Amino acid sequence: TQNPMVTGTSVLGVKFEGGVVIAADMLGSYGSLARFRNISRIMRVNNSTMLGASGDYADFQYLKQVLGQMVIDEELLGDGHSYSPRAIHSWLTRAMYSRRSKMNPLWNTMVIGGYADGESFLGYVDMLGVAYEAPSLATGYGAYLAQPLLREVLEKQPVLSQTEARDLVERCMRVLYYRDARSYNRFQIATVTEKGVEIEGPLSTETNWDIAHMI
Amino acid sequence: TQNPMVTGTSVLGVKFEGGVVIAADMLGSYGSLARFRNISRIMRVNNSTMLGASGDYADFQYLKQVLGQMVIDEELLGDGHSYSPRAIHSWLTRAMYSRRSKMNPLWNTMVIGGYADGESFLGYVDMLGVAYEAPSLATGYGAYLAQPLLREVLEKQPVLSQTEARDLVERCMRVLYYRDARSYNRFQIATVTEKGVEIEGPLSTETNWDIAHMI
Amino acid sequence: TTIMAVQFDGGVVLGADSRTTTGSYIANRVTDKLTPIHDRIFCCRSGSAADTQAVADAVTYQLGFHSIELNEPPLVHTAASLFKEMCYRYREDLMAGIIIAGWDPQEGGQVYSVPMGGMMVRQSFAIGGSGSSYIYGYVDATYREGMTKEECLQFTANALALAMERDGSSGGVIRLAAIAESGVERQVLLG
Amino acid sequence: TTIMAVQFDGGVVLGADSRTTTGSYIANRVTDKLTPIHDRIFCCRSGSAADTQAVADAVTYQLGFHSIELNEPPLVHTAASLFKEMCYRYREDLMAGIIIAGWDPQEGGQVYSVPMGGMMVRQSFAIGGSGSSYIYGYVDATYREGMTKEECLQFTANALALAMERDGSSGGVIRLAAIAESGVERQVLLG
Amino acid sequence: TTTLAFKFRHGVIVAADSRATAGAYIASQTVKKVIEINPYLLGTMAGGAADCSFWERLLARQCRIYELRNKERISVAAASKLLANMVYQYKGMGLSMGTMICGWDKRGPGLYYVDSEGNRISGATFSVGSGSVYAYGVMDRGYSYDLEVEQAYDLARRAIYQATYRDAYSGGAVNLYHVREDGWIRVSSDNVADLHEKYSG
Amino acid sequence: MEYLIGIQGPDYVLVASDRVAASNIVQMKDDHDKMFKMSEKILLLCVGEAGDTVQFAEYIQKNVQLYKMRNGYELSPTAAANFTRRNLADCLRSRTPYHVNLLLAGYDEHEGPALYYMDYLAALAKAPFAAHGYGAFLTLSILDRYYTPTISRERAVELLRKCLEELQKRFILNLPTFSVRIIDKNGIHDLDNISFPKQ
Amino acid sequence: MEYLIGIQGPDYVLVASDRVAASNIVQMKDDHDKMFKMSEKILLLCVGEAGDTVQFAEYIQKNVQLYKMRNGYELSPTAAANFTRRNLADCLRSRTPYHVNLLLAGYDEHEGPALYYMDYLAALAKAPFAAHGYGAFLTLSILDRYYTPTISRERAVELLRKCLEELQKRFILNLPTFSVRIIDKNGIHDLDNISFPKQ
Amino acid sequence: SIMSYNGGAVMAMKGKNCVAIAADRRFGIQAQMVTTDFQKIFPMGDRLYIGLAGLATDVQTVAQRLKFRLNLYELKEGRQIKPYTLMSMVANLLYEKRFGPYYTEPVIAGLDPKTFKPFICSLDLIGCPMVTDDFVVSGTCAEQMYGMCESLWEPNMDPDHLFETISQAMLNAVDRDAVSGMGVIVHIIEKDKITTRTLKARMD
Amino acid sequence: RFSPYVFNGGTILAIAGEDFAIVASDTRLSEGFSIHTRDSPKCYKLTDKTVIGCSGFHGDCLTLTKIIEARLKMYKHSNNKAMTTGAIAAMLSTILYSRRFFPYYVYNIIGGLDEEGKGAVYSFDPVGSYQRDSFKAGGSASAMLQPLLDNQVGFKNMQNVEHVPLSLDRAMRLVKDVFISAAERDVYTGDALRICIVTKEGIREETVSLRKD
Amino acid sequence: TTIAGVVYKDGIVLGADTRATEGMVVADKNCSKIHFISPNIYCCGAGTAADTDMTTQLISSNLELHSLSTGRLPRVVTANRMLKQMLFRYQGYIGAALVLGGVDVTGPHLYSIYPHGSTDKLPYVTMGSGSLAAMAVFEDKFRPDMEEEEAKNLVSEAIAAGIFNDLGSGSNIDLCVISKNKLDFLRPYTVPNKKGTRLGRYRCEKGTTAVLTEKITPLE
Repeated sequence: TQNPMVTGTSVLGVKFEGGVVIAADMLGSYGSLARFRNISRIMRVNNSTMLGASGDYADFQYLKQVLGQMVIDEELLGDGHSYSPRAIHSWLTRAMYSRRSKMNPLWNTMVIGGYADGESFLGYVDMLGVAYEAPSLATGYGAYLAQPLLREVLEKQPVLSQTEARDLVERCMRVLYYRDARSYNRFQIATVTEKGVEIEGPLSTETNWDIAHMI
Repeated sequence: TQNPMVTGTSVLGVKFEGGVVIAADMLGSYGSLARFRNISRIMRVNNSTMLGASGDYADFQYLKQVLGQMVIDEELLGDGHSYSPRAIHSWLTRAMYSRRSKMNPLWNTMVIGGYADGESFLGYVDMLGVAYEAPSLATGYGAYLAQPLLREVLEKQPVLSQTEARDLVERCMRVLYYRDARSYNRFQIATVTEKGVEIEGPLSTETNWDIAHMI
Repeated sequence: TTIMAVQFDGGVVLGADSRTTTGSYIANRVTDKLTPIHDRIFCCRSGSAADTQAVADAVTYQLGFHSIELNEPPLVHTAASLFKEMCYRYREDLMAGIIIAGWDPQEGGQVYSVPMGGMMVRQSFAIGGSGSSYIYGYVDATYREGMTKEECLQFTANALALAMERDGSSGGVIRLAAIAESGVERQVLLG
Repeated sequence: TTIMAVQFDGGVVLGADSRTTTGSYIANRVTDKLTPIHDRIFCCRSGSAADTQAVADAVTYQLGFHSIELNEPPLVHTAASLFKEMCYRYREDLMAGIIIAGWDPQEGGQVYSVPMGGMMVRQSFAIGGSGSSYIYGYVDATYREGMTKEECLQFTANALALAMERDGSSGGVIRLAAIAESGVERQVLLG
Repeated sequence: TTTLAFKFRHGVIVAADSRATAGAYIASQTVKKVIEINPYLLGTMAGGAADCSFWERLLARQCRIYELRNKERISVAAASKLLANMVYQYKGMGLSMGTMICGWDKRGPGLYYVDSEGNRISGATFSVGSGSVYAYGVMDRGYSYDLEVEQAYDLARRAIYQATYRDAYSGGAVNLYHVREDGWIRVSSDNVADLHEKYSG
Repeated sequence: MEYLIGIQGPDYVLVASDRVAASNIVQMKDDHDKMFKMSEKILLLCVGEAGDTVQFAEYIQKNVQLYKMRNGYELSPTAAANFTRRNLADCLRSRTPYHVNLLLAGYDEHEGPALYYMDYLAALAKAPFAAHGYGAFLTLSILDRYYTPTISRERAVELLRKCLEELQKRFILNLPTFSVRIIDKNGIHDLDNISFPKQ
Repeated sequence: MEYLIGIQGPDYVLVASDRVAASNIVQMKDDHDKMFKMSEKILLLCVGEAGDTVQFAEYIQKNVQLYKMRNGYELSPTAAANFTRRNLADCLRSRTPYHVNLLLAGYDEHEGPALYYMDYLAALAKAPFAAHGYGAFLTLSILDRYYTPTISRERAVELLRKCLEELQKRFILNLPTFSVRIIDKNGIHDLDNISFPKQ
Repeated sequence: SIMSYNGGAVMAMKGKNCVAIAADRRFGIQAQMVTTDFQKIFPMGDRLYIGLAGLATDVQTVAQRLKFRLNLYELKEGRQIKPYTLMSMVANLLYEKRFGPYYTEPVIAGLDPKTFKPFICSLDLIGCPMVTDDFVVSGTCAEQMYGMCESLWEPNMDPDHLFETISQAMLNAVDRDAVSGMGVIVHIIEKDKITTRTLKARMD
Repeated sequence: RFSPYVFNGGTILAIAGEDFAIVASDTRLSEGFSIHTRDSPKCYKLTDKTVIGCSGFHGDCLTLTKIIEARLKMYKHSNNKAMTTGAIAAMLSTILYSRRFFPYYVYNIIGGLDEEGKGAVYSFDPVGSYQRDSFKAGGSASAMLQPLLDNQVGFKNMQNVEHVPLSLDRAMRLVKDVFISAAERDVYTGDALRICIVTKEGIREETVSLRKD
Repeated sequence: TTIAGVVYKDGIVLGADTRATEGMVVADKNCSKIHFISPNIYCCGAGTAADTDMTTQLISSNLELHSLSTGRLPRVVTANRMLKQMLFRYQGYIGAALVLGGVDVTGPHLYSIYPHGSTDKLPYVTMGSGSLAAMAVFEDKFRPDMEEEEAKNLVSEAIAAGIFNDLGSGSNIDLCVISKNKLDFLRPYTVPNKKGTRLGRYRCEKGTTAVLTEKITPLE
């Protein structure tokens, strides 16, 4: 991929006590035109791991196709083994690194959240094969905008409950609505626990415009 | 002018027995967007000569401003002298040639029609200062499209009456509506005689689409 | 070039202009921009002419061979899947604006969108082409859930006529098609 | 950026979004895109920010000095003539999308258009900006000759809200202004 | 294009061809490439047609005024220097000029070389042109300071003939001037096709 | 840049080259040899790029020797010259073209002496004298002046000395020494080396 | 390309240049002079572009002579050198820059001998020896090897001959002749011309 | 251009029962000549020749590949080749190098092997054949050769006036060209015999 | 972006006679792959003994012609006489060189009578170098006309042909035949042929049609 | 280069011109631009002259192979499908602009083919450089289901409009009339451009050219 046609935008993610919560919006902008304003950008992998992505969307449907097959292919064995969320983060790294070495990359930036064996997991994957783990992640402009709000709380308080974490994302999703030209006031929140993967519906934000009456 | 923003299109013109008839449409296209669909592109100079133009329209309003002043400045003398249509064709040539020599040209292509002393006049002016006379003229794509229809009649019959000439333009304006991507179904016809300059209103064409039922 | 697709309760309604241009000259004054694939599935194409003609013949070859094996009428989602495979694989080589619509026995009317990238999405209504940006704010202020067939024929006719009036690459004549369980009603309109 | 101007029987109605962006980042969340020149003449500006601020201060200096000499209220056509002189002369240097509207004692309501080229034309209604192409087919199917003032405030509010929903460089909050013989009614709207 | 000039005991010999091309197309065969400045100065045309024609005519306009004011002819080193300063003001603007200045002086014979780059140099033998390097071989093998008059005529006429043979941009006739103490004198002008029968035997 | 010369006689071929192997300012080697004995009556002179001279000309060198051992007799100088032209033209429209300039000197028992010319675009020519390099411009008009088809081998060495001293006079490169061969009915004979006391 | 050399002694300055005025292959003039007597104890050596050498150095030549006629006494070699640097640096940021390389040789009655170095970017330096051109690379390490600050003028001509013969050996250009000056308490004296019998 | 790297000129002209063909002799790199005996006209059987012009590499290369295909043709068939058959053979050889093309433009002239009928044609550098009835030309100095042949050609000419026409056409057109000259050779063939003459041209 | 030149075609021919001069040109004005007009002669009567032709970029041909006609009047009120043929050729070289760094794209040939009553032809280049010749052909079809006139007028490459000078009537049919052969092979040539003849009795004009394709 | 076609009430009339140029010099005064395909199908060529020649012979070879194996008359849609699928594989490198026409069992069919592989079925088409001038005559003077001589008059008028535009021809307007049973092919249908006569004496002498070396070789 040399020219991303239909792109998404920033994706957030943060650990908490016993799970990982991830949010992203529902917009398929084409340049500046917000052409596809009802799409899903979060894929529920089997029961513990969970994927959201940014960048080109046609490339995202390709990885949605390939990862969908690999999960089915292990469940048909029935040997009691599944892919850990760290294993998906390992496989996806080698897929991206091999793809840029042919100089024909996949224009994406992906966030992998997972909860297995009582342990949360939150991983980053770049287009160029740069991958790491962190207690809080943000892609796009959210690495410039929402990322300082995430780190200030986690340094002042290292662990978070579920209601604290979910409330904190809605604040950061509000701020991205004010100052990102590719944002949209309709997003969805996905959350892994030990109970499984759950995806909330098309939520919305609440804006303030009292400074408009000022000069 | 290096980049023409708002442009017109082809302008026709043909002599007849005792006058010159000129037609052009009423469209102000911006690239492919037909942004200004009600404008006039034919200027009535004093009583004998008459001007239509193509190319950039903001440059046309400049020459509409300057020529408008020169005609007023001679009428205030009251010495019984006026500019002949050949004199306007001479002046406008030197204005265009001097302008390209500074490498800052006027993006136009202009057709001057005039009737004085029992003689018709029909002159061409290029952006680069190329000027000539002809019994029939066409700018734009009309030099490729409507010009062979003009020359076939004038070689088979050198003189034309007024009803023959006016009918012949409406045929050529019809053909430009079929196969020009910047055309528009609303045009106006201006005509000089010994009675003066007369400009007809926003006329329209009549199209045929019987070949659409064919495969 | 402007193409149009609206589903309703019975089936779908398609529509397009003609005016195949080349630069600023109209090469073809009247053009079938909509193309049959199977008896119930059409597509309307945009972008490069020689590319989209080559793709639509390949999908008709593959889908037409595929239904004779199953001895079943094909799914509309199956047809939209085949355009996605050719466009995503041969991206950086093609400029295709395919919209697939048609009636299905399992699912009724459906409308799918395959833009130049290679993605696929189902929509209630879909437009495309060069002159699609102009009627783009008219269409969602005028759209209303739960139309009849005759309203959708009136809806797309007024929708295409605004871009055809305005866009220089669009215009010509309006070609419409209504696909339902009964048959295919194709008509040529001007107004 | 999307700007709007509609005349009616009494006077004119103006309107714009805010969202001054820079690349893909919004620098200014709320912005007065419409600017007073005299007591009855406004303009709404588009294109480069630093260019159109510099032009509007020069025209206000020239027109404000010009009316004190005549001891008369200025004409709207006089104000639109001054923008044409600066834009045509300093073309290849500026990117200005000026629309001039306002009430006049001699002529009532008027709307003029000065695009990036430097030409000037009077229109019944005029739009402009980057997100102007999207509502561009909505506006001429919805426009109707002989509106009242309250219809035009309803007309431009629905017209701007479609581009503000859609265009990424547009949105924010709606600023409106009604200019008539009586006064100037400015209001800030969201909906 | 091929010119040459050399000085010896009895003055200066100037010779040149007469072919002017335009790309691969021959414009003419009768181009006078030796510009007669004065009855006592000669200049050549090598590289650029109107450039060598204009500035040497402007030099001839200049030396006449010097003669009227000072009641004396200009020296050869002076006329070479005035042409060098006029061209140097247009350095880099794309002039082509490679001429030579010939003439008798109070110091004796005079031979200077002038470029469009500003290479004002003196010397004894020079050869300028596209086929110039074909002339340096045959001339320097036969050159002596103590040549006779008729011997030096045969040397320069041979040297242009060998240059027009190998080079493609050189042909036409072969002009030949002789600079004497009183003034220059035209010697002859021979066609190459006539010299081909003479030299082959 | 470097120099070759090809004086052809009635029953002999006189060839000479230079002995310089410079590197961009300095002159690394002053006794370099550019002469390749293809056979007992055929020489080969090669001027070109830094690597393409040794790689190409040794490929022709060992391939003509294969013809001798396998058939038992020697190639003619005409066929040996016309085999080399086939190898550049085939290897021209490829990712690896050779950029060398050649000239061939041979003696035949049936056809007498022969001289051939070769461009880097692989064009053959049958010439009574030839030269390569930048010094080819200054010198071949001298050789065009005093050439006689019925010339003796003593005059040819003298005409070679006239041809080289003007290259000592008006040529910017140094070029002090010049190796000389001669080919006749007997074989390749080496004449004495030509050097120059300048001043 | 062409060559300059600057051996400085305890009470003398030994300078030498070459005599070549070539044109792109051929060597048009072999007795060219690059030495400019600014005054009775100051020389000037100029190496650069085709036109900028004669135009600039004669501008300095006639301008120092104006100082002599108007004041009645002569410039020092220090001030004369430091006036030239002012003229390049002013004329550098302009549409007409001069591209020449200079070195200055002077004798003072109060300060003894002096040698200065000049770049085309107008940088001054006070050096015990200097050189310009491509031959400056090969030769100045020889001159760095055998230099002694207390050296006699007979050894300096001998050290100059060592410095030039290796440029005759491993330098691609021809350069046969070399003109030599010397400056002492009396004035500019011309030593004999240096030429080379090569082989 | 690459066609202007070595120069060249080939002309053919049809007579009454005979046909003539001519070419120059100069070989040289862009401005420096090398020799004056470069062959550009090659015999392909009896009463049928071919002329080549353009890049001197592809002149010698195509003339050897075409001779390779001709001798295999005239052994699988006992007959000789017809002139139309050679034109179809050459156009096949040029079009195979469609995107790596040889830089030459051939000219074919000859008689019928059975009857007396003359034949002339010329091809492009990718193999578009073109038969005429009066003359064909190729080379760098093409426009000079059109100006002479449009004025001097007559319909039915004996071998005497055919020789004088193509001589005056080649001598006057090539002397106006810079990179062509140094002698002109002329083949005039007919049913009974083949005449080869060389003309007295300007050697400058 | 904006380029200040364009090519318009045309072909100019001049022949210096013994006591006459003939200047001829076609009347086709073209651009690219179009025909602007079929009636645009390139001849211009400067004086009663001098005709100029102008080819190349047509916008410079209209400008340069009007500059020359102004300076003819400036000579005459300052010197009480008309310019000669050789004086105009000397003046034009200064005018063309005056825009050396933004040149006229015009090829010029001046034909006319000298002060002795003989023909004189001066050819030019776009920068202003000139020489006196006996015949020149300028324009687009210049390469198709020079080799033929060398054969007929100059008698080059001919053996045992005497040199009779060109009469007036023989020179007319040479001009009429070279343009028929030129109109077959050149695309920028046709539709008419305007011929001007300068003698000691005035200037005659004559028009011969050509093929119209 | 100007080619055009039309569909009248019974068949198809094709038209072309007779000039091939190189640069801006007329190389050929008579070039056949209407190519044979089958005894019912013909094709007009425009663009690169060698690319149209080699393409129109390959498809004419395969349809002769196909129809002789089938045993019946070919179809125009078969020739369309071969051409548009060949040219798409070369990505428009082969510059060929074609007008395809013929009469099948189904009736007359006219196509226009662009060098990238886009095809159109139309009642009348024009291709080539002078196509804009010829489309003027069609769009002014076409009516459906014309007669025989009415159609031949229209195409000969439309080609002549391109000839008196630039890059026309040394005019020999060609016509190929294809009907259900009768096939016509007319090379000199109209010759409007006549070269004027030569009015000069060009006396050549047997011996006015010097010869250095003669050579005689007999034959049999």
